[PDB]
Amino acid sequence: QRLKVEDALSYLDQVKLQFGSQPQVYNDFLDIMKEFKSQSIDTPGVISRVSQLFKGHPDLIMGFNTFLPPG
Repeated sequence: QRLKVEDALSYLDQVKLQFGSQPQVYNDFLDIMKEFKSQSIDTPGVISRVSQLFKGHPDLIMGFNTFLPPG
């Protein structure tokens, strides 16, 4: 069902704010996240991809880092 959404749309919103001219960036972030949740990739995979995704903005990087689930 998936209906538990409260602090999930917190970081995503920030990403959409800093990037509104390039819809390819946001769509790319969503795809990567879906791949990780699908057990398709590993932890270092999603972390590395997101890290390179936001090259120049350490804000979004640190945000996703502290947003990572308990491993």
